[PDB]
Amino acid sequence: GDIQFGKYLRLSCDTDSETLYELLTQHWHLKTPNLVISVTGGAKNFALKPRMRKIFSRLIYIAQSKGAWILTGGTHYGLMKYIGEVVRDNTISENIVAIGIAAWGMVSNRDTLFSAQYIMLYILDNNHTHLLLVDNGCHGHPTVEAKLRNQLEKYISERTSQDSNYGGKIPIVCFAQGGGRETLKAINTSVKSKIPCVVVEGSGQIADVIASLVTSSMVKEKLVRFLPRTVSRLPEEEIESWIKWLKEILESSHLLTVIKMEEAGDEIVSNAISYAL
Amino acid sequence: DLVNFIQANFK
Amino acid sequence: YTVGIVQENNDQVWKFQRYFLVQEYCNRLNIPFPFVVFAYFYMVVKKCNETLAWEGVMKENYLVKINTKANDNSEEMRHRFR
Amino acid sequence: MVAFGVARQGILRQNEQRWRWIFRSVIYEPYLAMFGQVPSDVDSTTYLVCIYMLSTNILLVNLLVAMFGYTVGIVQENNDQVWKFQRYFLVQEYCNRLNIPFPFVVFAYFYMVVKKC
Amino acid sequence: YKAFSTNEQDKDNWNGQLKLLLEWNQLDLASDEIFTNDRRWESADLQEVMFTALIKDRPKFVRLFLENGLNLQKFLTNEVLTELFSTHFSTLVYRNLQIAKNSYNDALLTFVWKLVANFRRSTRHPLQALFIWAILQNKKELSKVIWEQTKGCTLAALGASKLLKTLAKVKNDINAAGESEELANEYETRAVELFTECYSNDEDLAEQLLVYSCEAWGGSNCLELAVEATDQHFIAQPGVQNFLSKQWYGEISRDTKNWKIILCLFIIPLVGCGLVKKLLWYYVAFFTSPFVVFSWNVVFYIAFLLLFAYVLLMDFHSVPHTPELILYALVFVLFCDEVRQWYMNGVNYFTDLWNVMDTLGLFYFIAGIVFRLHSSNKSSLYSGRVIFCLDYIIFTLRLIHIFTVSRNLGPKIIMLQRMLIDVFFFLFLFAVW
Amino acid sequence: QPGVQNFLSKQWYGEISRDTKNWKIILCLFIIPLVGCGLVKK
Ligand SMILES: CCCCCCCC(=O)OC[C@H](COP(=O)(O)O[C@@H]1[C@H](O)[C@H](O)[C@@H](OP(=O)(O)O)[C@H](OP(=O)(O)O)[C@H]1O)OC(=O)CCCCCCC
Ligand SMILES: [Ca+2]
Repeated sequence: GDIQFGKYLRLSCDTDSETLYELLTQHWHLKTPNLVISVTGGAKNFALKPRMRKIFSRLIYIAQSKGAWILTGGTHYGLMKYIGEVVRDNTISENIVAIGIAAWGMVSNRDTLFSAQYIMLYILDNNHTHLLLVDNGCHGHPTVEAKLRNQLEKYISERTSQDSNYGGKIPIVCFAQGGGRETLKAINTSVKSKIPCVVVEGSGQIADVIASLVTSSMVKEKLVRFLPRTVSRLPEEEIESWIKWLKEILESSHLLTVIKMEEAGDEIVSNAISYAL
Repeated sequence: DLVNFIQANFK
Repeated sequence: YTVGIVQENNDQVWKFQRYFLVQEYCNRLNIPFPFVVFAYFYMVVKKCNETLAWEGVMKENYLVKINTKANDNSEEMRHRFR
Repeated sequence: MVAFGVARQGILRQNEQRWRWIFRSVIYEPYLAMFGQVPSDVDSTTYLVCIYMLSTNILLVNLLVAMFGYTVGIVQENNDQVWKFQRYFLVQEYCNRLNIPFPFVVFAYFYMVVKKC
Repeated sequence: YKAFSTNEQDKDNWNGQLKLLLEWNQLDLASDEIFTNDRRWESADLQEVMFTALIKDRPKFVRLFLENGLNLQKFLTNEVLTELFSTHFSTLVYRNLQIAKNSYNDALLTFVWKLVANFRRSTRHPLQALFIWAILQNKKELSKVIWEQTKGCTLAALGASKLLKTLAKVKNDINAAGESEELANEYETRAVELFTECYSNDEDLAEQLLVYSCEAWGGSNCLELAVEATDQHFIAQPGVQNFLSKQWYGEISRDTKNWKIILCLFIIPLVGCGLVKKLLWYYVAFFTSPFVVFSWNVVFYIAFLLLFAYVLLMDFHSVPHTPELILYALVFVLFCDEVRQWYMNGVNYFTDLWNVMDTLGLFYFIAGIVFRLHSSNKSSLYSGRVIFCLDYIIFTLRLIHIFTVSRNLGPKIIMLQRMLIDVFFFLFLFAVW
Repeated sequence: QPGVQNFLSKQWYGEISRDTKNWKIILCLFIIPLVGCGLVKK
């Protein structure tokens, strides 16, 4: 049903990747010359620090300029609320789409639907226009939206469009400012696909760990100061996997790119994205 | 129409 | 003293004063004075959100602009060398 | 001055009915103002306005002060560049003009006219 | 801070560390040590510390709390604001406010005084009230921080500038007045620059913002506030002047040249003019334009002066008759115009100079009518017609004022305004001698 | 300078408090017994 205080759909995780893109392309809106994927959910709180106050603001303007889609979690809590925030202000000030994919079972309130309206267990940001709720298992605590997101990204990457000036397939860029939890797994899975080229922001997180890196012993010293509570509470069975995953990312450093907090020069985001592509 | 299409997406 | 006071600029004063003439006619009915008697009598008979968001949006850029000039005032990139 | 001239005419008498002398009478008020000849002394005998006349003079004098003020204001700014620009026209005019004095440029004008036709 | 954290007794309690780091002004250390940590902020823990930060004049910590996340509207309860104003409002500044209201009372100052008095006994617009609280005590940085959160930025800046100027006019103490004036200058510059940016971005939206009557910030829009405070710089800029021009010509499009419009005006039916189905719509738009109204009024005024001259000078005798009746109707409408302006603002009418010129002229006309109407004595008519003559002559001096619209001579005529006072003093001295 | 000029003003008005406006003082002066003026038992 539609959402208004705006469309939300509920689909199975096993659902085919193509059908999603076909529906979006055929009548809702025109073909996308660009796409951006943002990692989020590692920390519910998002700190509006001076560094983050500029990069995403420039990125959203770039997306509007290129007509790029933005793929975020879609919840009011976190970075996606500000990605939504800024998107709405751009419209207030040619059209920018914002797709948010979350877990259907992870949603506290679900209303069947003309269009059912709910006004304020995860809450959903109003700014994002389209919301996709994956339901592989009902009331399933574990998050499954990441798998469907990865499948959709893989399909879109293989999609071929003659438009624009990018050979064959349309461009894809993954922005990695959030750290740890689903962020590292998402980066690993995306890098597994050749087409995606990840980008790491300058914030203080495990993304900062990856930025600093560019065996297990070499990287063990890293992330200790950045995430003390995370490592201390994390069991050894989880810490070992966390440090194992970093090797896969560092194996292929050519695809990834680093945005350094230092450069005060404007449009750093554009330079980073263009270089990565 | 659109209503028929939407039903297919969920399956 | 006429010389003394004519030396200083006076155009800005007229620019401010021009407001009153424009304002007076907007309130006044758009009919010539000889026929505005009827308008006066008619008037006497009766007696007896989004823009704010755009402004906020405009203010955001203003703050960024005021800060970036001060940031760029520096002629050395001291933090790079440090 | 014209307005206060008609005011003075009204002061002089009450009745006006001569279409020929109406133009002449008001014309004399400027005449009185220019060379300072006024019948006001006789008019008062003929029969608040006295203060009004002084107020009129006070209002008038500010007028003459006005040119002094704005003449100063406009003479302050630089003017040499304006003359430097304007000097171009004088030079340009003579180049097109035949290099013969005006008393004898009639022949040159006639000669030029012949070619056109 | 270290000797405290190392002890570990209160290490689990971030609140104590934050409070200690707030007592001593160290924003950089506190932000890195506490805020960067991945700890939940329910926005209820921060309220207690935010209150003290507000009291103790810690603006940087207030900004840091706002950045890290705190709903100011939720925090600003009706209970907090009254305490804010009553105990933490300096008794010295309340003293200044009482004096300013008594001496230099103003349209916005009375509203501000009422608002302050309201929060001394017990929609809401709490943010604007807190901004006023900060501004009244010459807290520069705090006022700067709060101005950003305010919904109406340019309007709030203009209102703050006006209020600070009114406070500066007070003479109870020099330092506070000087500080208030200095802050008012900065707020005026902000109100100018922000509006310039807005107008550069969009014409129509900026114009809409200008005329936007507020929801009782001071009961007026930014244009009226700028006029009242005599913010000559704000009203003298390309954007505001262009907005005023777009109104002076009204429906008529600009840059059509004066002679083209005047030729149509003197010749009524013409169709060769450009302006921003039904042919009557063109004529309606042309007629309703204020510029055409001003020109037509000038022409009618010239005709009225000629008729007044003819009646006064020529064939003014005994019963007034039709020439009088027709003449006097116009002067009566002239009185009703001044009555309308009095109704609009009597005080501003008294302030105006041309208005006083108008009043004295209409009074003289009534005085002239008085003598002839009653006709008790034959000689009284002859003695009184001079009053009518003086009425005629005075009206012409007012006629002169219309020459300011062209602006080719407007600076000169406006100069003569302040010239006349100097001349009158400087001539009264000579007259006494 | 502001300080010296303010000191001189604080003497010119003397006991009378400033910013009371001239007309208010003059009205009392021409009318001797008035009590509606503000200045810095008996
Ligand atoms: C007839 C008796 C005596 C007449 C003398 C009376 C003299 C008198 O009253 O003003 C003359 C006026 C001249 O108009 P004028 O062209 O100078 O107006 C300005 C001028 O056009 C400038 O060029 C404009 O740009 P800028 O400023 O340069 O940047 C400016 O605004 P904008 O274009 O920028 O927006 C204009 O304001 O013409 C009238 O019709 C007025 C109605 C008078 C009614 C006359 C009816 C015949
Ligand atoms: Ca009037």
